[PDB]
Amino acid sequence: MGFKCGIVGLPNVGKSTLFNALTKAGIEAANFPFCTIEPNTGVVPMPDPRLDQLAEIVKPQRTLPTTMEFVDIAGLVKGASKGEGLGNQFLTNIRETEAIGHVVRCFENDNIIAVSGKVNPADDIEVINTELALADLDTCERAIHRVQKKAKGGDKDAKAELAVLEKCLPQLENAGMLRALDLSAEEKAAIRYLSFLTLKPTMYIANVNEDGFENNPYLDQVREIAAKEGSVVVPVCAAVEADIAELDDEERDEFMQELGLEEPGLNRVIRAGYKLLNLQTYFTAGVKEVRAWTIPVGATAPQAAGKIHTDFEKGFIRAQTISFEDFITYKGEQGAKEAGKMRAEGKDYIVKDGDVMNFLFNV
Amino acid sequence: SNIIKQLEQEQMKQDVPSFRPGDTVEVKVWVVEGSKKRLQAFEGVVIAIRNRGLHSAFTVRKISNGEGVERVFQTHSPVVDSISVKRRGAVRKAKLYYLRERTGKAARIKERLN
Amino acid sequence: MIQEQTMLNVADNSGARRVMCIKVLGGSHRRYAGVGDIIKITIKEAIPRGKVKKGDVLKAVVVRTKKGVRRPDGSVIRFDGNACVLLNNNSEQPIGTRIFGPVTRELRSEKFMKIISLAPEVL
RNA sequence: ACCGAAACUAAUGUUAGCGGACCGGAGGCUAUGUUGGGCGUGUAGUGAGGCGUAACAAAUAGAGAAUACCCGGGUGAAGGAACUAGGCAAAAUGGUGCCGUAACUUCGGGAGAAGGCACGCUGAUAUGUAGGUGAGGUCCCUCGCGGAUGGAGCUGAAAUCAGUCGAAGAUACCAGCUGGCUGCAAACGCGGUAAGUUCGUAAUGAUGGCCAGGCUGUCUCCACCGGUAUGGCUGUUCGCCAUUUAAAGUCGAGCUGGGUCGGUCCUGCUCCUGGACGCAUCACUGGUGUUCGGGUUGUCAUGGCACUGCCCGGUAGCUAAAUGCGGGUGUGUAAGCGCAGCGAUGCGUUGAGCUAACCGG
Ligand SMILES: [Mg+2]
Ligand SMILES: [Mg+2]
Ligand SMILES: [Mg+2]
Ligand SMILES: [Mg+2]
Ligand SMILES: [Mg+2]
Ligand SMILES: [Mg+2]
Ligand SMILES: [Mg+2]
Ligand SMILES: [Mg+2]
Ligand SMILES: [Mg+2]
Ligand SMILES: [Mg+2]
Ligand SMILES: [Mg+2]
Ligand SMILES: [Mg+2]
Ligand SMILES: [Mg+2]
Ligand SMILES: [Mg+2]
Ligand SMILES: [Mg+2]
Ligand SMILES: [Mg+2]
Ligand SMILES: [Mg+2]
Ligand SMILES: [Mg+2]
Ligand SMILES: [Mg+2]
Ligand SMILES: [Mg+2]
Ligand SMILES: [Mg+2]
Ligand SMILES: [Mg+2]
Ligand SMILES: [Mg+2]
Ligand SMILES: [Mg+2]
Ligand SMILES: [Mg+2]
Ligand SMILES: [Mg+2]
Ligand SMILES: [Mg+2]
Ligand SMILES: [Mg+2]
Ligand SMILES: [Mg+2]
Ligand SMILES: [Mg+2]
Repeated sequence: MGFKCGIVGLPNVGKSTLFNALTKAGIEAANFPFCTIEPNTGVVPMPDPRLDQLAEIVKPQRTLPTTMEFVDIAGLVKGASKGEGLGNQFLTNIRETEAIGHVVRCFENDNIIAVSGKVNPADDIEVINTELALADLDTCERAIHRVQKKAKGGDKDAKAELAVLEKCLPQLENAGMLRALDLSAEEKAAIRYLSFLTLKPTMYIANVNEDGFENNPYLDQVREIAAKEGSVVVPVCAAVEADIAELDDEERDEFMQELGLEEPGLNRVIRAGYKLLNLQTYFTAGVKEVRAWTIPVGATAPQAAGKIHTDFEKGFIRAQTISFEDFITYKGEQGAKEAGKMRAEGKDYIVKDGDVMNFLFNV
Repeated sequence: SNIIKQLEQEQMKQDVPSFRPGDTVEVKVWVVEGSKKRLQAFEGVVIAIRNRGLHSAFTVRKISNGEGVERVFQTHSPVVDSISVKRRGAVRKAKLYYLRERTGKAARIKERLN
Repeated sequence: MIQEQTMLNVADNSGARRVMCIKVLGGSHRRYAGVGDIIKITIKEAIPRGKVKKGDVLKAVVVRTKKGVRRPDGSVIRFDGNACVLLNNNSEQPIGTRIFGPVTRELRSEKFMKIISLAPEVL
């Protein structure tokens, strides 16, 4: 399974070019095992300085970078959340994902014409959020119908579930977001399985002109809303990302130096989606390959190893986990052994980001 | 007094719609920021109406962002731009203060279908 | 209308869950604090891994009161509970990074424009 | 042993609580109630009663002989013990059923621990069920105040499902506050707070101390019917401490009674508008509003009574927390009639009826 952030948004905002250039960033699956490309399943790789910095010392034969997964949520009409077939399909396509990336056109363009005719991030954002809010209203009303009769039966767990649902309901009736509520961790636990749509974190993908990265009223409104909802933003230019997709390495370097961009905004979307879900990556060092491995934050060494192979979990005994600072500054594994910066990590320690590790199992 | 009646009458709004306790209403009020002036919408259940001519007021209760908010509008003040009844509720009290104890399911008000 | 010993819920993500007003700042014998007033608070309940600890003493700005605020036209806005936003004891800036629930325009002073910008809804 | 009818606290000068345990408790039988329409004999068990000379229930509702009906209280915005020696007093809890119940333990307890859910009415199951009672008739009979059968009639829970009304169904009265630590005494065995002057032993205690949840007019601060801190500790003055501030400068024929374990009395702040105090007012926001309207429990005859029975609202007035310096109002669709429904009830008439102190005549 992949940690997935569905790309949603209104039509004629520049999302099409955006995920086209995102797919163009994807690697050909002819060399990566188990990688199957559905036309809308966008599996994109990690431009990672850490892994090549490791490879500068470990010097592996190949490199296996980790990748994330994206869903293009295409096809949208107003009023879709009343249970229409296309509305159900849109809602289901969002449901199976883990986070939401909402795209907002933030650049003036008379050749890109919208249904409103007026460029306004606020009302477009409000429209799509109201759609998802009505969907979650339907889901939530079904939920209280299911749970109130159980809680009347004395079930304390269903009681707490009922309290959380009753606090959620007026937000959805008010077409409001569940992320705007002060919900504690156990309330999140209680209503995690209902998979509330507005509850998942969102990243505001603001499509803007090349020269409009600043001094932009549309960016101003997007930033304001993202601050209010505690969501993050990422400013991108469809033309710039499309060119980066259309250019090979040296001409891409030339173009990024032309525009004064230290690193492209597609990398920013990658990092936003990656860090939004509270997940990290560690590194395994080898002569065959140094591989970056993606786990949720807090997953143990046995659990991360089982994510590799179940024998590495069940038989796990100990791991030699090295912090990346002590790994780099002492120039590789042998320098680490000479400095003694290793960790004989057992099963209970929580994996930290980027730690160079070696896994020992017994099956 | 006739004097105060005349003074108040020449100030009263003419287009105040009919609404009753239990009605969900949306009250469009004026918010003045810097110099610009815009409409802000407060939609909620009318839980109380005070009828005193120019001094008529009504209380609207909503659950905004998981927090109960009651706003008491002065019916004839210019700050209240408009009132629109979005739903007619069927209650029997004149003052629905008991909704201050209600949450979600118990807070539904039957629709006055007539 | 908050006084000493009044227990307020917390309207930000700073980790405090309930705080108690131990002082109404800004005047000798000052009885009460309404919306927009700085109070001195102790923290009675906090989430275990929050930015603030149980028993810390710091400041807060009252943002919602049951007693409510009056508007120049005679309107009153009342909330179901008293809520405050925790403030750094010295800089008097918010300690949390998000604000929960509505606030009122009486906060719209240069002192608290951060809270206004982060608030879900300003009444 | 437990809860609860028939001298621990406070106020007043008995009342409300408390410990042990307009009044109208001032198997068979029977009294008696509800509903319907002495002698003789010698019975259940010497011996009630019955019989001779209608049934049922059984020694209004309720378990009941409780209870209700036949300065002293009420309410209170926001806060919620900041009061104080001390939560004193008040507020609160409060029933039944089911679920659930920790440490510890002398294995009984703790325990009603704590905590959670349901509760009205109507209909159906079932034209009144399970159960109780038990006529006639039938049969038997050592033949009677007998036995068996039989179920008429009477009484009758409790439960489920469905419906339905209110804000609220243990609706009134009645009716545990709960939890944590600890001293002492029963037999028995051998850190907390922002701030804190405060030999064991289960159970028990109107016992001493401390803490917490709830609750609250105890208090901020009471309302209605020139300036010159607040708190924790302590009896403290003081003092330290927490946090403020411009600053915290150097009286018991008024109250209390802690001391002497228990024990009679004006200016801040911001930029280049606030705090505190005082006066006035009620237009606004509200409180009160036992004189207005409504809901509802029990009972008695729409009304009385039950704290205004309990409540929900609320006019005027008063008021602070508020702000200056015929109609109207309130309540919320009366009654009656009609319709739907088996019925509770809903709907129409109908925003009806009623409407105090208000306004205009
Ligand atoms: Mg006894
Ligand atoms: Mg005595
Ligand atoms: Mg005396
Ligand atoms: Mg007595
Ligand atoms: Mg006893
Ligand atoms: Mg007793
Ligand atoms: Mg008799
Ligand atoms: Mg009596
Ligand atoms: Mg009282
Ligand atoms: Mg009060
Ligand atoms: Mg109150
Ligand atoms: Mg409280
Ligand atoms: Mg004290
Ligand atoms: Mg004191
Ligand atoms: Mg007492
Ligand atoms: Mg009492
Ligand atoms: Mg001692
Ligand atoms: Mg004793
Ligand atoms: Mg204390
Ligand atoms: Mg100490
Ligand atoms: Mg005083
Ligand atoms: Mg004394
Ligand atoms: Mg005296
Ligand atoms: Mg008046
Ligand atoms: Mg009032
Ligand atoms: Mg009253
Ligand atoms: Mg009488
Ligand atoms: Mg009376
Ligand atoms: Mg009487
Ligand atoms: Mg009537």
